[PDB]
Amino acid sequence: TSWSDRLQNAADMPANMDKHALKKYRREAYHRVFVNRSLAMEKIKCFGFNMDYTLAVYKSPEYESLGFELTVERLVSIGYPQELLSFAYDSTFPTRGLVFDTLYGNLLKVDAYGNLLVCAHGFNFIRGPETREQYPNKFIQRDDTERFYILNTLFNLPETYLLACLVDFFTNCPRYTSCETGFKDGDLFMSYRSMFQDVRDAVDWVHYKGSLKEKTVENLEKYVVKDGKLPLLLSRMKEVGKVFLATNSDYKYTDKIMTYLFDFPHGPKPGSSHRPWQSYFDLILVDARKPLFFGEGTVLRQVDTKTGKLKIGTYTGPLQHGIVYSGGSSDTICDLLGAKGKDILYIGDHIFGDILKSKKRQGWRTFLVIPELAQELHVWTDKSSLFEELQSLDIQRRIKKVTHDMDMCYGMMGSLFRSGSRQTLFASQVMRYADLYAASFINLLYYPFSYLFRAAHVLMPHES
Amino acid sequence: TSWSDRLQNAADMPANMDKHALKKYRREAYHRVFVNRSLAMEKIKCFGFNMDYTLAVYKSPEYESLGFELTVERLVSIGYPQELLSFAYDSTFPTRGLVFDTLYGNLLKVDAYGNLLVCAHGFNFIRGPETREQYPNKFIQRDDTERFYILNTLFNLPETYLLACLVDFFTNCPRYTSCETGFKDGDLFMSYRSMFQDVRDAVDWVHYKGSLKEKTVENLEKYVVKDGKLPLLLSRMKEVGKVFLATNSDYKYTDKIMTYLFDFPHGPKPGSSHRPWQSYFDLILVDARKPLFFGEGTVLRQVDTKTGKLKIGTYTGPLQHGIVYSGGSSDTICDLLGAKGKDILYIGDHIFGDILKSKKRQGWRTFLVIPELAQELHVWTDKSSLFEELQSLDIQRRIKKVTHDMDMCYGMMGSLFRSGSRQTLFASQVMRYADLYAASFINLLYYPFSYLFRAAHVLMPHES
Amino acid sequence: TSWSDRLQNAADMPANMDKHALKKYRREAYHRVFVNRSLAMEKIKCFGFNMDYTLAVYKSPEYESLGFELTVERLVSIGYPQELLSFAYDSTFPTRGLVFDTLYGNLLKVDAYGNLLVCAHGFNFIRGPETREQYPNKFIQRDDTERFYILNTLFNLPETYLLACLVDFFTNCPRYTSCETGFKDGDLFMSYRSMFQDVRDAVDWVHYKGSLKEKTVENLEKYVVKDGKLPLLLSRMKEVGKVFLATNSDYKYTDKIMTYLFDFPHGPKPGSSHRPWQSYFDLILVDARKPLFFGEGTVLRQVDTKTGKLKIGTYTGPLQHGIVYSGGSSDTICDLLGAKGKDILYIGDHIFGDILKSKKRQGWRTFLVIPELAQELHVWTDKSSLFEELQSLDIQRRIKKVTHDMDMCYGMMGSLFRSGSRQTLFASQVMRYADLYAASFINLLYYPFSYLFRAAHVLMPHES
Amino acid sequence: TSWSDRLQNAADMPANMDKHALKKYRREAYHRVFVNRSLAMEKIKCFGFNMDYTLAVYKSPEYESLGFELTVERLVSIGYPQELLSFAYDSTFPTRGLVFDTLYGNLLKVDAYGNLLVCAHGFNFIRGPETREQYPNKFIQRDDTERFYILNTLFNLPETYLLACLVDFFTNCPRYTSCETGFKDGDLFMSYRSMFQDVRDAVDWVHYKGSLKEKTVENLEKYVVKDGKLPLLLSRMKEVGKVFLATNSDYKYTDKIMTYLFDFPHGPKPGSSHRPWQSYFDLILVDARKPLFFGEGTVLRQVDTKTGKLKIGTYTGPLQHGIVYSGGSSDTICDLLGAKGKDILYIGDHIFGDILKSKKRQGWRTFLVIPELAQELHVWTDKSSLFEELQSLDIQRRIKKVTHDMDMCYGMMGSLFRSGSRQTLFASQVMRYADLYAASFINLLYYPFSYLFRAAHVLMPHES
Repeated sequence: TSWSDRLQNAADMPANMDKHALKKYRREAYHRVFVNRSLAMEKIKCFGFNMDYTLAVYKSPEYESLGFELTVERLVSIGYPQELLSFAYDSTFPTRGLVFDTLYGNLLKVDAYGNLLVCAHGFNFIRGPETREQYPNKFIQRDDTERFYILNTLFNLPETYLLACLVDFFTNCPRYTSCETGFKDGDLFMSYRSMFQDVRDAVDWVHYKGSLKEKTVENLEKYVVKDGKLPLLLSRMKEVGKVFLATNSDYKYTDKIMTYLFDFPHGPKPGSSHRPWQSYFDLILVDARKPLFFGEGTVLRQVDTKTGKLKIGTYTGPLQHGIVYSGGSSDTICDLLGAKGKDILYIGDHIFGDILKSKKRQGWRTFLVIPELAQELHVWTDKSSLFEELQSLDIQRRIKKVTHDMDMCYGMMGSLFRSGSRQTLFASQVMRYADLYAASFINLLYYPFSYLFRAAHVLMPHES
Repeated sequence: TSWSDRLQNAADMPANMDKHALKKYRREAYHRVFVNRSLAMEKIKCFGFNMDYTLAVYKSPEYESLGFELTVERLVSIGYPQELLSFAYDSTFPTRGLVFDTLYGNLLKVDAYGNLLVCAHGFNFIRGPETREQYPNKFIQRDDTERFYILNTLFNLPETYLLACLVDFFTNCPRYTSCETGFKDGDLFMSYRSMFQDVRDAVDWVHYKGSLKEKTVENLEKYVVKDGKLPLLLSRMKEVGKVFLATNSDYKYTDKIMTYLFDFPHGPKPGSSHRPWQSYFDLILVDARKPLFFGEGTVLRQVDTKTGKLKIGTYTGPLQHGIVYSGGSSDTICDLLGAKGKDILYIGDHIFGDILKSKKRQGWRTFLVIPELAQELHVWTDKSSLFEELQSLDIQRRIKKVTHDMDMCYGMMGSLFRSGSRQTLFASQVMRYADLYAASFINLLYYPFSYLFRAAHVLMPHES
Repeated sequence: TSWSDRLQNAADMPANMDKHALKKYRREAYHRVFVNRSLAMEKIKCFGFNMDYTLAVYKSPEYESLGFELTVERLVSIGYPQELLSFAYDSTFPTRGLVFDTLYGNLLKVDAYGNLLVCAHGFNFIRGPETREQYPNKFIQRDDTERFYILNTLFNLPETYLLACLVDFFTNCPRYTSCETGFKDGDLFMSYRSMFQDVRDAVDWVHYKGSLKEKTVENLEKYVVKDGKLPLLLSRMKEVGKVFLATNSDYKYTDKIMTYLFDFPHGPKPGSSHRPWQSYFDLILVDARKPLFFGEGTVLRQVDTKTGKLKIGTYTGPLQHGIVYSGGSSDTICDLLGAKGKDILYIGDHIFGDILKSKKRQGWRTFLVIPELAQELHVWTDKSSLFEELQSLDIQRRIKKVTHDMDMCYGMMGSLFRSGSRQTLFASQVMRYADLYAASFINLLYYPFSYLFRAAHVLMPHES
Repeated sequence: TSWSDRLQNAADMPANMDKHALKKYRREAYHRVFVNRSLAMEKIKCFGFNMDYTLAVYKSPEYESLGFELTVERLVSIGYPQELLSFAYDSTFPTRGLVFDTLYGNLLKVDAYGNLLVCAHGFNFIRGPETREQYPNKFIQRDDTERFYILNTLFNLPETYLLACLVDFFTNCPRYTSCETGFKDGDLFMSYRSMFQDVRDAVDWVHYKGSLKEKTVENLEKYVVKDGKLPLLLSRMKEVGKVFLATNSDYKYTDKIMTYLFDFPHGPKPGSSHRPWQSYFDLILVDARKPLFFGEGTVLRQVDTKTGKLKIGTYTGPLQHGIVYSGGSSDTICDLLGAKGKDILYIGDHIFGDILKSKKRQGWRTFLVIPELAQELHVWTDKSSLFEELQSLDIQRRIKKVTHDMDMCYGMMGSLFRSGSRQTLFASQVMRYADLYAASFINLLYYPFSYLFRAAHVLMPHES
């Protein structure tokens, strides 16, 4: 059962908007919105969205496997060995948020302070004492971005697994000699760093010059979750405020995806006339170039929605009905919608490019969609006995074993949010920058128009 | 009663090292070490120190007033008007950690997300609605370091007050015309930014070319707290590990200050022979240039301790008894003491340059000394009824009034750690980067050699 | 008669290697090598080449017109108006080396000191007094590379004309309003700068993602000059030294072009067996990335010449027979050929990326190929009476008229080397950085193996 | 006979302003203005000056020796060995414009292309073949400013000699071991680079915090050339245009120096009333911060000429009589004097900071003062037989000997302008960027108000 199976199962349900049903529905962990900082929904005047893995939730593991296959094909096309074609995407290996160390070719799971929680070289998991040879303080400086790449996004899940596949392959292939920082093949030396660069280049190519989008839009039922409650929630948001889209994708792809997301024989509710997806938005902006978008951005352009090309020139006019923007900056949104940052709830899936940056640079309110939570919540509740035992032991060898047993329930790289009793960097960033979070933003449907999301005030140790 | 009065009162007490007395002493809030993250003291192999406001605690408000007077004199010397000489340092106005906005000339108290908690233009406190003209989202981007300067250090306390004095003076002096971003005097325009730059320049000059150090070392009993328990604690640290000094100050000043700090007719305990301050340290390093020290640092030099000058050349030798280093980097300490970062407890007063940077760049364990806590703890316990009422009301106009009444007990700029129920940026940084903290590191004396400092594990909302 | 007609006419001639014929041939201006600094050919141990417009001389105006058409088609494809399709390349307008001012949309011909010699807005040539409104000192700061782009290369000739076409078109099209820095079309504003950026982007796209190379290699007799004396000269160079190729082009294109350049039924001389082009080179390097090549360069790779793809890994081996390199740096050449810079004569057509940079960064000896000189020499000798009259007048209105009459013989933008008696920036750079220069490097064939190219010593005014 | 003796000898002469005497006087090489590019004096509307070594010509070798002594004293004060005190400035060693190579500790004389003409390690002159070990191509990349420092200014003459003294001293002192890149003293290693940095720091300190200015202004007759014709020339310039001062020095020093330069019992001519130096200038600007001055500069300030301090604020007013400016940019001059660049003749001694930068960045006309030419002209004419023989030989061992014999007449580092028949970088920069040049700008006195300075037009080799 993948997290997208859970999402699609809930997506298939019709909305029962009886007040008592909603209040009961939201109490269930899977339909709940979780709260890091208090947020009064009545103060929100604009609801903003990205598209990928928020509105358009790509099905798992089908989409990751497609991106993996095309990335492998691209690497082989540029001269990587044929054996790469025998790889096959394995969703049980990668957890999101791992750090690839380009010096030693390791995938690392770290806490918020750069402490090592898991270390794998290829598919070999390196235990604590053996990591000290390469990591004498069991620690990395995360912000050394020349050395470390943090595989933060759901789009990074295939390349997370591919990196481990490649290290595994070159390590065990007799044509190559394993060295500390790469692989030697006679008069050729491939460092883990140049390997990583090829992989990054190939992933980028697949998404922006290859056939990934084309293969996606030709079989949208295979690749994209569809939920009839999406138009209902957006229509209700538009009754009490403004709704905008700000996506890094271009207009042609956005139009294809959004048209599918709204392709029902009805509008917001069953029995209502169907409405075009654009009608649900007060402002539509593509080619956003987040996170640069939240600083100086790029020049504001207008999409010719007939041809899908940009009109020539910087757009200097006002917000018009039916206009579609390209580029610009977050100030564009604020000026055109007459909003200040704390009036905006921005709903995204990119912990860095959507949530961290809109919070820190603009003071927007933030809703982080975490698709894997749809399944991790089930593992967390089903295996709570493991965690509680671990808590009790905390109050050594038994600790490591329960930690391992708990973690393996999530996959070979453990929970997105912890390893045993130790929280991941990703978990710490969710708590710090996401005001609200959930497996899907659809869970906002089950809360009244002026709900007060509440979180406990924080006290320092000397204040307790 | 200043915080240094509290510190000096505790400093005057002799150490009762009876186990039961210590356990009772540490229970009292004023002699306690507070814990943000668990720390097993038996794992610490090296204890590191800065000097200023950690070993050498400068008396308040005498030292701030001295630095204020010399800074004013420097500004007048370069052509600021004579009326500056009528200013007098007022310790009730500044709270540490305020942000000077060089665009509009305001001192701001903000939370961790850049939200405005207090705004003062000169000595005029600007209420919420009036701040929206300059701060439409009641928000600043803290990391716009061209515009905002965060007055983070105890050395910044005089210039915090001086900035408000200057804005107040120019605003109310008839020779000048107040403008949005500065003051006009006929054909001269002084922006708040250039004013701020002059003040910064003058503070730097006073500390490094003026008479501040000279005036300090000629009356050390007036300006520096002295505690006979300092040699005792350091001697006990040296019994179980290594002890090092890493200060930004130069050797001549360090020697004068440290000699005074150890100038008792005895050594670690009464009745013992006096020992030179250097004998308490396995490694002494001056001109550290933190925070650069925790990255590439500077070249390692050797101090000629006879002349107080640097020997010519990069020092390439080993750790020798009696050698004093200059410059280098944190890797110097680790290599020479054979330590890894998590073996080190570094004790400092600079939330950024000592604690944040040693944690994030090197994974050192951290102890933050917060001198003002020595008094803020008394206000917190004496006025707990105010905070509890505020907590109860949280569960509008009454809220603002109790908030104001609570805050004014700390000074015109409120507590270092909060305004009402809202935590400051400074408080959030203490919690995030200081593993331990206290009004003085001397409180470590009251804990056994292998104490386990404990903090509760953190859980995400969906895990609760 | 284009300069490539002249080159092809000389290329059709067989080589008469009788000593007396050669000495007579080289005396003629069209077959001469011109000398800025003395160079003893016997000291040259390596002869280096780029490919484009040196070995592969593209025919004019056919090649410029092809690149122009494809660039226009690309701009229309991205949304420029259909009227662009009515443009047609006009070789009489552009002279190489003009500066496009992106602020005011002008093409400028300047001297070495940034003084304006010619100014055209579209096809309107702006006389001296009218240029002072935009250029108060009749001067530009050439190195303000954010504002000025110097159209230095033969590849820039189509975009030189296209920029003037576009300014002309938008200026005279009623849908647009002309402004100081661009064109307004209702709520769209296209600055000359963003227009220029589109043009640059389109030129780059045409060369590296469009069909330019494909259209070139499918009709090489139309697009590329072919000379049976090329293998003869290279074979004679290899008898007395080493020969290398260092091109920015990739291997697949280089192989197609070079195979055509050597496709005769004979080798170096008529009657000799044909030899593959690679056999003429001691070292072959593609993807050179000049000018970066002459600093740190890029990592050295090996071309798999069977597949045309790069082998995986950095190449760490020695110079091997038949190996083809990719990337690297100029130090690669020096180390593998055992040469120092002054042992190398590097023959190129890029005044900046080939000649200036190899001279200034490495002290290579330099030979600049200037294809247009093949025709400009004819204009210079045929119209010498105009220049001599101008010289005599110099020793006002008559001066301007003779200047105009002289310049128009070269085209609407005058000689590459001067306007009247004033030398261009390009001329000054040739003299400063090109040790030798000629319309074709083939003119080296007509000089003996150890010729001493001589230039007069320079004296300062006070030394004369 | 130093060049300042020559200057002072001519300075002692009264001005004979009879037209025929002037025309005869200017024909003599020593009173001539030399011309690199034609300049019509009637087009000049503003005459601009720096002060140091233009208006205030410091006497040689007294001033160099003073700066040398104070720099040595500063180095000893910071811990360099006592033997430095036995050094004594020797004007026969340094020639201006040498390059210190901080990697290998050599002084190099180079041509415009970075080719080695002279190489000295300490006082050991390294012959051609031996330089190839460190300089395999007998070539340096001058613009590698991390490695090479070009000792361009007359202020650099003492540190040129001091660098050679230090390398010589450490090389021959038994306490130190000579290494390729520095000196080892047990556990200390001093690289030539850190040595160079100390020297630079000490020179800067001596000029801006030490006693150099103080010692200069207390004995101005010893240290500064004085010429009664200076007020005459400036007064005549003011009759036909505007006159401005733009100096890097501060106002207090400028006032002391300029007051001395004008301290005669008369004004422009004998018998006329004395006038204050300021009255000779339409615009006075100090703290210019050239070369930054010729780009964005610094904010414009006003000097309070009563106190010598800056008024507080940016000066926003107009040009007023008696106002003195500080900072600003070259656009300040142009706007306030209503001038364009080619209307300005700027007279300076800094080949880079005055002449190169005003030419390249602003298109100013330029006059370079070269004080040493006052003597080098005498050597050039007295030893012309040596140069002519060298010219004849050029048309091997005899060549080297005549080259050495010629060069030694100028000093151990040869002529500022050449070594034998090879021109220096400095000579090439004079020709390229100085429109006019002379040993003193006073030679402009001997030319009529609207003289046309003429230089021959330049022709390319193919145009001859």
